[PDB]
Amino acid sequence: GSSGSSGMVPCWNHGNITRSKAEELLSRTGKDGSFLVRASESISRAYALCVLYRNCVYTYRILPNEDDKFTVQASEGVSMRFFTKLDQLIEFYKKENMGLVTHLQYPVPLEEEDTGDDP
Repeated sequence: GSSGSSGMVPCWNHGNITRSKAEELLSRTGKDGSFLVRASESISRAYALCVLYRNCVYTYRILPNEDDKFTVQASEGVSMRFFTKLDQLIEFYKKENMGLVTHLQYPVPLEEEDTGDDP
């Protein structure tokens, strides 16, 4: 029950993680422009985009389309685009005044053990 792809990969695409985690990470940064993605527990075919703002985590469910395309089911059905790739969907939502609470400022890094000796 694993997966993967060949080629460089972003940092905002954490992966299969629990809710507590989604927020946990954001908290660390504490910036009014943090964001991240994860695999929806309920349905794998779908994703979950978390956006921090004014100390509030706004999760966004991404259900697949007839053409296996990832499209945020936020808006009703007028101001919504359709992308086949995940990254291609995120970037697009980099601008403000779209649908999310805040515009993706910096792709919050994963939670890996970092041990730096010298400054």
